Amino acid sequence: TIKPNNDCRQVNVTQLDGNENLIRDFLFQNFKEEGTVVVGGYYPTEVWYNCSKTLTTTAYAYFNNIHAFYFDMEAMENSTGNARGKPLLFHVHGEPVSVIIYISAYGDDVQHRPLLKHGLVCITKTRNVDYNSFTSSQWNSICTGNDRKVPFSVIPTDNGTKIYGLEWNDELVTAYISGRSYNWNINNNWFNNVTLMYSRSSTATWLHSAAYVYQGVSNFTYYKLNNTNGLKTYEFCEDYEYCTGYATN
Ligand SMILES: *[C@@H]1O[C@H](CO[C@@H]2O[C@@H](C)[C@@H](O)[C@@H](O)[C@@H]2O)[C@@H](O[C@@H]2O[C@H](CO)[C@@H](O)[C@H](O)[C@H]2NC(C)=O)[C@H](O)[C@H]1NC(C)=O
Ligand SMILES: *[C@@H]1O[C@H](CO)[C@@H](O[C@@H]2O[C@H](CO)[C@@H](O)[C@H](O)[C@H]2NC(C)=O)[C@H](O)[C@H]1NC(C)=O
Ligand SMILES: *[C@@H]1O[C@H](CO)[C@@H](O[C@@H]2O[C@H](CO)[C@@H](O)[C@H](O)[C@H]2NC(C)=O)[C@H](O)[C@H]1NC(C)=O
Ligand SMILES: *[C@@H]1O[C@H](CO)[C@@H](O[C@@H]2O[C@H](CO)[C@@H](O)[C@H](O)[C@H]2NC(C)=O)[C@H](O)[C@H]1NC(C)=O
Ligand SMILES: *[C@@H]1O[C@H](CO)[C@@H](O)[C@H](O)[C@H]1NC(C)=O
Ligand SMILES: *[C@@H]1O[C@H](CO)[C@@H](O)[C@H](O)[C@H]1NC(C)=O
Ligand SMILES: *[C@@H]1O[C@H](CO)[C@@H](O)[C@H](O)[C@H]1NC(C)=O
Repeated sequence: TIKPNNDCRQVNVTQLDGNENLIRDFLFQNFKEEGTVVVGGYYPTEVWYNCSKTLTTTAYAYFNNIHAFYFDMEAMENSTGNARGKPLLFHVHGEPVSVIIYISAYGDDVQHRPLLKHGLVCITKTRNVDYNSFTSSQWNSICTGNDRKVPFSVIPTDNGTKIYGLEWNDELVTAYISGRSYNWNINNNWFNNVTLMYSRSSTATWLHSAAYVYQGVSNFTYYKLNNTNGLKTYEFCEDYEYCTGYATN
């Protein structure tokens, strides 16, 4: 879904440290009973992207025509206490309202940042956003003015074993964090693309590293979920005309 670039590579997300059950626990969020069902939606696939760059130059990645965006992180150091995070910024476009999601770095050292709340949501109406000023200034002056600022705490205790994500339609926005989903009723004209900043220089809130893998989802996917005697398994469905009736009946 990305515009082609030389700094982005493909990885198998489940074949990583701590991601043994990253996607299974996401698919089994709603089907908590025993038996077999079929679930359909903009669910993540096996192959994700890991964009990185050796040099310390601000880089970008562009995702075109996507209806969902998911990412996963590594385990934060000293997760039981003063956890030190890793940075990541991405912007979901739209009119008249767009959303900037920023995960700052470091721990209980960033000035005027609430303790153990590494995540920031900036709901904005401004058209052109300067990312250098956003990721190079102090936290108190990052998202100010007439924009809406919502700090939030990513979970350091999960050790990066939970998937983070976002999905948007013309009438609802769903945010998946920890093992929960939160809804937002808003009428905005989404452009269905995301601009991701994955590499920059070290600054007041940014730390040069690569600890995230991301994926944009554009297609509808159907999974067969089978829960037998506590053993939970999922499989891809190929027959589209058969799984649309299996998920509805
Ligand atoms: C790992 O973090 C712990 C806990 O951090 C403390 O509690 C957090 C919730 C937050 O308020 C932090 O700012 C706190 O520091 C650290 O334990 C502290 O260690 C210092 C060492 O000088 C000690 O003075 C404090 O009393 C300790 N606090 C507690 C609550 O026990 C610990 O040092 C960190 N480990 C490493 C290796 O950095
Ligand atoms: C995301 O998609 C939007 C779709 O609106 C793109 O913005 C439009 O780009 C076209 C290019 O021909 C312009 O004609 C429109 O005026 C733009 N609309 C705006 C700016 O509201 C946007 O460029 C895309 N962003 C990407 C690919 O990063
Ligand atoms: C994405 O791929 C990059 C490749 O650059 C990985 O970077 C490696 O990170 C480790 C741990 O810090 C370093 O020791 C290696 O030297 C890096 N590899 C290089 C520079 O080629 C990065 O870990 C990957 N991101 C993940 C798996 O989340
Ligand atoms: C869900 O998984 C279970 C295994 O836990 C499958 O159970 C099999 O059922 C067949 C048909 O009765 C038996 O012959 C096999 O011995 C069972 N397998 C095991 C390992 O016990 C069950 O079929 C699966 N459901 C679907 C729809 O594939
Ligand atoms: C994922 O694993 C499969 C099976 O081994 C392999 O063919 C594929 O290349 C892997 N994808 C990667 C390494 O991006
Ligand atoms: C995360 O790891 C820590 C030790 O590093 C452990 O105490 C904690 O239970 C782990 N959390 C999960 C969800 O596995
Ligand atoms: C997504 O669906 C399109 C048709 O809309 C198809 O051509 C394409 O192969 C699909 N991509 C993936 C990754 O499944």
